[PDB]
Amino acid sequence: MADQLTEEQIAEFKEAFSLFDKDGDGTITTKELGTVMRSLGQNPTEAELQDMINEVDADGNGTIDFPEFLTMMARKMKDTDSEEEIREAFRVFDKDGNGYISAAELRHVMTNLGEKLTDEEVDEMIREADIDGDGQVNYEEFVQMMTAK
Amino acid sequence: MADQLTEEQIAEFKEAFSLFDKDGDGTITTKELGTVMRSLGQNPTEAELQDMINEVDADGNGTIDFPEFLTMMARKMKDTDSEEEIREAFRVFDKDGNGYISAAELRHVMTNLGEKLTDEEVDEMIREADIDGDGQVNYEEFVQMMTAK
Amino acid sequence: MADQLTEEQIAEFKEAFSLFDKDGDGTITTKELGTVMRSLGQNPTEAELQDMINEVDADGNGTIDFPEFLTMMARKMKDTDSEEEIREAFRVFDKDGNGYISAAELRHVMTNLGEKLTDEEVDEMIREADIDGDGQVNYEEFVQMMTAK
Amino acid sequence: QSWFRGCQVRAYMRHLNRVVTIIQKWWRSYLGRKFYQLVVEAAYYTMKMNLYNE
Repeated sequence: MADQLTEEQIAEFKEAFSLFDKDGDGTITTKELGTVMRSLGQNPTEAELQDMINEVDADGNGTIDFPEFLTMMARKMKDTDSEEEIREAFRVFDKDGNGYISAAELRHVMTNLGEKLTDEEVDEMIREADIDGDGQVNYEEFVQMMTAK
Repeated sequence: MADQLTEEQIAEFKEAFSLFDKDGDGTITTKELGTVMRSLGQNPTEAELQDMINEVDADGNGTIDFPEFLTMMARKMKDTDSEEEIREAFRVFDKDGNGYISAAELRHVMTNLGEKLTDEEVDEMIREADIDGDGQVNYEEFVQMMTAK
Repeated sequence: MADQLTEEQIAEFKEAFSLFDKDGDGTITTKELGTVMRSLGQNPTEAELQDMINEVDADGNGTIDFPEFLTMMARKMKDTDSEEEIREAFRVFDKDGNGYISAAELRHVMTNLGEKLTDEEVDEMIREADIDGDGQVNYEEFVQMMTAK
Repeated sequence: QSWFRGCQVRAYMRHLNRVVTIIQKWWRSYLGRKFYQLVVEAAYYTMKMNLYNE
């Protein structure tokens, strides 16, 4: 499952694995690498984070090695991270359908539903979602910015 | 009396309750509640669903909290509807009991008897039960599909 | 492997093995050994001195006898000072790589990177890179300046 | 009608439950996208300096 990444990603991940190579033997901690798992073209939940932090840790000494590092980073590229299906997703709570949900309603929508969030991951969300900055989540520009990395 | 539920219940019973439950504080309304109760692996008749709202919502104000919602699925476990039970009932709208209800006898009974439907919901009913076609209500496969919660 | 050098090398590096030998175990200490090196045309690192003492030091105290001095002279032959690669060492400290380095920019390296020189050695290599001796490293001068034997 | 409305709202409400997991997956990435780059600079400089040392 290490082959699903791109070759440029593989080189930058040689770099990145060496970056967290606090062990030196060719293994890097998975929890601190958890932030790496969210950046390069990946969109994981905290549940998906922890699953691929612990499950893909095949060597299992808490610090995952480079082939399994590339294995880790490619598991997320399987999930259906599409752009319009999630605009439909917000319309379940954006009964207006204009592309706007209130900040309290959004904190509602994710501290409670599906993969329930942590509040430290919700304040950042209201901030990065209310790009307009009016106490009101603009989930459309929110789409445009999460589709970016 | 939020104690008659089991933990297997309580977990998903919040999770679906949380689909409409504001900011994780534990509160929704009552029609909202009726929408929640039908998708908790359960099958509420509106009469029982309202008898509880009588005894949980002591004044019937319409605002229901998470301990109150567990209080509700507590009796929902008592009056839970099984598989064969709905299997024999479709044999009743079939006045002659030939095995399947006729075309619009189904329209006529569900729209004026019991917890009445509407003609559009009766057409949805045909889509779900009348798997035979337009006017032969197959309740065996209907019970098969509903029991697949 | 105390039989590496040839007769010319043995004679040339034996009477220089001498000029700084003061401990006198038939051996020489570490820094006296580096001085023996550096007066013999070749210019070893502080790290090469130890890497090539320890490998051949049958004693482990950092003193090397003349038979092992043969091995370490021959390895320093193999480590013959590559002229262009120090010049290359200068184009990446001076990230532009134009040919000229200020004393401060290169001293920022000789105090944070590699075998951090003492400020006396740094000042004297300023005077030796900048033949005028004012604080402007001309390493296209420094290199062939050090090539002089 | 209890069972029928049960299943009929079950479809919609499972749809909603998948909705919000859909939202959460593609949100929770952006928060670590910055802390990753911080370490990227902090340790790519470490390797630049390792080359600087060698």
